[PDB]
Amino acid sequence: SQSIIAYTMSLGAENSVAYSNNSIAIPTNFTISVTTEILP
Amino acid sequence: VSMTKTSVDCTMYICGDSTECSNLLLQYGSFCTQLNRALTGIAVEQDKNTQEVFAQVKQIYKTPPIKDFGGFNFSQILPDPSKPSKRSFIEDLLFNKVTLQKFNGLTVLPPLLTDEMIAQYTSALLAGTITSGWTFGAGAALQIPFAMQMAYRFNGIGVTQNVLYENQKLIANQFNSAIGKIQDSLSSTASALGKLQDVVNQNAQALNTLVKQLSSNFGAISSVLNDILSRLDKVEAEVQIDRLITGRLQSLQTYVTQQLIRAAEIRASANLAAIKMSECVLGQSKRVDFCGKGYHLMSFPQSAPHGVVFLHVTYV
Amino acid sequence: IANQFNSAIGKIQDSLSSTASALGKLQDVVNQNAQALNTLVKQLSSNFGAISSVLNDILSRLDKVEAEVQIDRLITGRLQSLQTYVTQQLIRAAEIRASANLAAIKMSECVLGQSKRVDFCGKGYHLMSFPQSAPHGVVFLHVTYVPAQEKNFTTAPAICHDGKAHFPREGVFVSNGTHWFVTQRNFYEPQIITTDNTFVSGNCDVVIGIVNNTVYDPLQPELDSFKEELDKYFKNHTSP
Amino acid sequence: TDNTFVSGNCDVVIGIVNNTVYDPLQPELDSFKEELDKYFKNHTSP
Ligand SMILES: *[C@@H]1O[C@H](CO)[C@@H](O[C@@H]2O[C@H](CO)[C@@H](O[C@H]3O[C@H](CO)[C@@H](O)[C@H](O)[C@@H]3O)[C@H](O)[C@H]2NC(C)=O)[C@H](O)[C@H]1NC(C)=O
Ligand SMILES: *[C@@H]1O[C@H](CO)[C@@H](O[C@@H]2O[C@H](CO)[C@@H](O[C@H]3O[C@H](CO)[C@@H](O)[C@H](O)[C@@H]3O)[C@H](O)[C@H]2NC(C)=O)[C@H](O)[C@H]1NC(C)=O
Ligand SMILES: *[C@@H]1O[C@H](CO)[C@@H](O[C@@H]2O[C@H](CO)[C@@H](O[C@H]3O[C@H](CO)[C@@H](O)[C@H](O)[C@@H]3O)[C@H](O)[C@H]2NC(C)=O)[C@H](O)[C@H]1NC(C)=O
Ligand SMILES: *[C@@H]1O[C@H](CO[C@@H]2O[C@@H](C)[C@@H](O)[C@@H](O)[C@@H]2O)[C@@H](O[C@@H]2O[C@H](CO)[C@@H](O)[C@H](O)[C@H]2NC(C)=O)[C@H](O)[C@H]1NC(C)=O
Ligand SMILES: *[C@@H]1O[C@H](CO)[C@@H](O[C@@H]2O[C@H](CO)[C@@H](O)[C@H](O)[C@H]2NC(C)=O)[C@H](O)[C@H]1NC(C)=O
Ligand SMILES: *[C@@H]1O[C@H](CO)[C@@H](O[C@@H]2O[C@H](CO)[C@@H](O)[C@H](O)[C@H]2NC(C)=O)[C@H](O)[C@H]1NC(C)=O
Ligand SMILES: *[C@@H]1O[C@H](CO)[C@@H](O[C@@H]2O[C@H](CO)[C@@H](O)[C@H](O)[C@H]2NC(C)=O)[C@H](O)[C@H]1NC(C)=O
Ligand SMILES: *[C@@H]1O[C@H](CO)[C@@H](O)[C@H](O)[C@H]1NC(C)=O
Ligand SMILES: *[C@@H]1O[C@H](CO)[C@@H](O)[C@H](O)[C@H]1NC(C)=O
Ligand SMILES: *[C@@H]1O[C@H](CO)[C@@H](O)[C@H](O)[C@H]1NC(C)=O
Ligand SMILES: *[C@@H]1O[C@H](CO)[C@@H](O)[C@H](O)[C@H]1NC(C)=O
Repeated sequence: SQSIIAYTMSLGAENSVAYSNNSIAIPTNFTISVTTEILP
Repeated sequence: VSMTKTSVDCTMYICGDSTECSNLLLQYGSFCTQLNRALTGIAVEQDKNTQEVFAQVKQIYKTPPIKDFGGFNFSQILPDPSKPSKRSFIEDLLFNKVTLQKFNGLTVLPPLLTDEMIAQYTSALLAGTITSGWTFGAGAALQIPFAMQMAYRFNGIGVTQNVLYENQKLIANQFNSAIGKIQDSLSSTASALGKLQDVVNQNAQALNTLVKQLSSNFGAISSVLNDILSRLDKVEAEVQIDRLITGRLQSLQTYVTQQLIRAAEIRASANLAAIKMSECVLGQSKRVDFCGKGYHLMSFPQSAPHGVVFLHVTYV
Repeated sequence: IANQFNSAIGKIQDSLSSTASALGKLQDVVNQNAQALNTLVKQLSSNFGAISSVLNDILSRLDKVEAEVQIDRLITGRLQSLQTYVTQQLIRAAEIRASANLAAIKMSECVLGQSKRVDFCGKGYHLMSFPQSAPHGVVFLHVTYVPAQEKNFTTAPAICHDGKAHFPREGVFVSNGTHWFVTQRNFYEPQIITTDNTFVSGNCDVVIGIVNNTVYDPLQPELDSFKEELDKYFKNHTSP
Repeated sequence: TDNTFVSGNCDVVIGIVNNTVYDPLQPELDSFKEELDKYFKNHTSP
C-alpha cells in the first residue's frame, strides 16, 4: 500500500497569537539547547 | 533574493531536429551535461536563497481579528482579505513596479515557493513582529502589547521608556505618516526597485543574446543547418557544421559562465537579505546604519518579484 | 542548567551517531571536487572530430602533417576542457571563500565572544558556542537559552501611586489578576513594586492605560520603627 | 545621589565643576527632625 504522494507543501502550523492591549506572556522556565551548524 | 531558473536542452539549442548535428556533437562528449549540471545547480539554489530569506519561521503566525496596536496602522502592510492573492497593499505596488525563447530549447522553471507562499511567510513574520517582538525568533511566540514592545525598543537604543509613553500619539502619527510616504514614494519614483529590475533585465538580456547567437554564421556558408545539409555531401557538411557546433557550444559556455557569475551576486545578496531578515525583523540591531539610517527600532518585510523589501523604522 | 547542557551534548552525540544526514553540506563540496576531476578525466576520451581520442594512435598512424589536422583538434578540445574546469573551480573557490569568511566571522563572534545578533549563532538567545573540526570544514556547537513554559499575565505600562507615574528600571509590570509585581522580561520572577525597582516621570494624566497600586518605600518602615523606638523614649521620660 | 556615583577627590578629573548634589534621604530625615522637635516642645508643656 506504499506510494509516491504529491502535495502542496505546508509552510508550518497555523497559529494565531493571543495579543491584547494589556496582555503579556512571560516564561516561568527555560531549556538549554545545543545546536549544530556546519560550514565548508 | 533569487533570479529566474533557466534550463536548456543543449542538443535542441545546438542541433534542433538534426541527427547529423547530434552525431557531430557526440565528438565533444560530456560538455552538454556539464552545462546542464551547472544550470541545474543555479536553478536548485534559487529555491535555497528564497528559503533562507523567507522561511525563517516554522509557524504561520496570524494577526488577531481586532486591531489595537497602540494607534499604529499596519493596514498598509498586513494582508488584505478582499484580494485574489492575499498580499498587502504595499506588496501590490511592488508587484506592479517590476515589469517582467521556448522553441530554442530554453525553458524557465517555476520557483518552489509560489508568490502566495511568499505572501504567507511575509505575513507570518510581520504578524509575529507586531504581536510578539523578538520572542517569536528566540522561542515560541509570546504576546506583548505594542506600546510595551515599543518601550522595550526605545530601551534598545539607550532611550528611556517614558520618552515613548509621554509622546505615544506623536510617535504613532509620525509612523502612520511615514508609511503613507512609502506608498506615495513607490508610485512616484521609477528608479526605486532598480536593483530588482536590473536583475530581471540582465537575465532577460542574456537569453535574448543567447537566442540571437543562433543567427550568426560562425564563418559557415549559412546559419541555417539545412542550407548546409541540403546542398552538400558528408565531408563538406562536416567541415561546415563543425563551425556551427563550435560557435554554438561557445555561446552556451558563455551564457552559463555569465549566469554562474551572476548567480554568485544573487547569492551574496540573498545571504545579506537573510541576515537582514534575522537581525532587522526577528530582532533589533545595534549595528550603526546596517538596518537603514538612524537608531534601529524595528523592520517589516514585504515581498517583491525575485526579491524582498524591508521597511526599516528608526529613531532620528 | 548543567544537566540540561550535559543532556543536550548527549543529543548531539546520539544524533550524529544515529543517522548520516547532517554533514551533506561538506559532502556536496567533496563530491563536486571529485565529480569535476572525474569529468575532466572523461573528456580525454572524446574525439573532438579527430580519428581518435588516443594521441599515440594518431601519431603511430599518420605522418608529421596529416596528423596536425587531427592533433590540433585534440589540443583545442582538451584545452577548452581545462579552461572550463578551471573556470568552474574559480567560481567554486568564491563559494568556499565566502563560506570561509563567514566561518571566520562566526568563530570571532560566537566562540571568541558572545553575540547579541538574533539567530546568527543558532536559534534562541546565544550563550556561547564550541568549535569542532571536520574534514574540509568547521562545525559549531551553539549553546542557547530557550524560553520554554510561559504563563499569561495582565500588564500595564506604568503604576500611579501618589499622583506620579512610575516605570520599571528593568523588566515589565505584571498582575496575577489580584496583585501587581515587576519582573525581568525574559524569565518570570516577580518582585513587589518598590521605589528601588522603579523610577518616576510626570503625572498620571498622560500615560495611556496606566493603573493604580501602592509603591513600597524600604526607607519608610525603618524610620517608622525609629518613630516607635522614639515613642518609647518619650513615654519613659514622662514616667520619672 | 540616585542619578550619580562617586569616586576619589576633585584633583584628577580635568574640567570638573562645583555644584550642590541633592541627597533625597536628607529632607526625609529633616521632616523627621522637625516632627521630633515638635515632640520635645509639646513634652515641655505638661
Ligand atoms: C497573587 O500573588 C500573591 C503573592 O504571592 C498571593 O497572595 C499571597 O497569598 C498567600 C496565601 O496563599 C499569603 O500567605 C500567608 O497567608 C497567611 C496570612 O495571614 C499566613 O497564615 C500564611 O502563613 C502565609 O504567610 C500571602 O500573605 C499573600 N500575599 C499578599 C501580598 O496578599 C495571591 O494569592 C495571588 N493571587 C492569585 C489569584 O493567585
Ligand atoms: C486611579 O486612582 C485615581 C486617584 O484616586 C483615580 O482618580 C479619581 O477618580 C475619581 C472618579 O472619577 C474622581 O472622583 C471625583 O470626580 C469629580 C472631581 O474630580 C467629582 O465630580 C466626583 O463627585 C468625585 O468626587 C477623583 O477626583 C479622581 N482623583 C484625581 C486626583 O484625579 C482614578 O479614577 C483611578 N483609576 C483607575 C482606573 O483605577
Ligand atoms: C570650588 O570649591 C572649592 C572648595 O571651596 C574651592 O577650593 C578652595 O579655593 C580657595 C581659593 O583658591 C582656597 O582658599 C585658600 O587658599 C590658600 C590655601 O590653599 C590660602 O593661602 C588662602 O588664604 C585661602 O584660605 C581653598 O583652600 C580651596 N579649598 C579646597 C578644598 O580646594 C575651589 O576654588 C572652588 N572653585 C570654583 C571654580 O569655585
Ligand atoms: C493565553 O490566553 C489566550 C487567550 O486569552 C485568555 O482567554 C480566556 C480563555 C482566559 O484564559 C483569559 O484569562 C485570557 O484573556 C489563550 O487563547 C485561547 O486558546 C485556546 C486553545 O488552547 C483557543 O481555543 C481559544 O479560542 C483561545 N482564546 C483566546 C481569546 O485567545 C491561550 O491558549 C493562553 N495560552 C496559554 C499558554 O496559557
Ligand atoms: C523547568 O523544566 C525542566 C525540564 O526541562 C524541569 O526539570 C524536570 O523536573 C521534573 C520534576 O518537576 C523531573 O522529573 C525531571 O527529572 C527534571 N528534568 C531535569 C533535566 O532535571 C524543571 O523542574 C522546570 N522548572 C520549573 C521551575 O518549572
Ligand atoms: C488606517 O489607515 C487606513 C488608510 O491607509 C484607513 O482606511 C481608510 O479609511 C477611510 C475611512 O473609513 C476610507 O475612506 C478609505 O477608503 C480607507 N482606505 C483603505 C486603503 O482602506 C483606516 O481607517 C485606518 N485605521 C484606523 C484604525 O484609523
Ligand atoms: C516634536 O516635533 C513634532 C513634529 O515633528 C512636533 O509636532 C507638531 O507640533 C505642532 C505644534 O507645535 C503641530 O502643529 C503639528 O501638528 C505636530 N505634528 C504632529 C505629527 O503631531 C512636536 O510638537 C515637537 N515636540 C516638541 C516638544 O518640540
Ligand atoms: C484596551 O481595550 C479595551 C477594549 O477591549 C478598551 O476599553 C481600553 O480602554 C483599552 N485600554 C488601553 C490602555 O488601550
Ligand atoms: C525605662 O527605661 C529605663 C532605662 O533607661 C529603665 O530603668 C526602666 O525600667 C524603664 N521603664 C519602663 C516602664 O519600662
Ligand atoms: C577650555 O578651553 C578654554 C579656551 O577656550 C581654556 O581656557 C580652558 O582652560 C579649557 N578648559 C579645559 C577644562 O580644558
Ligand atoms: C501634645 O501631646 C499630647 C499627649 O501628651 C497630645 O494629646 C496632643 O495632641 C499634642 N498636641 C499637639 C499640638 O501635637
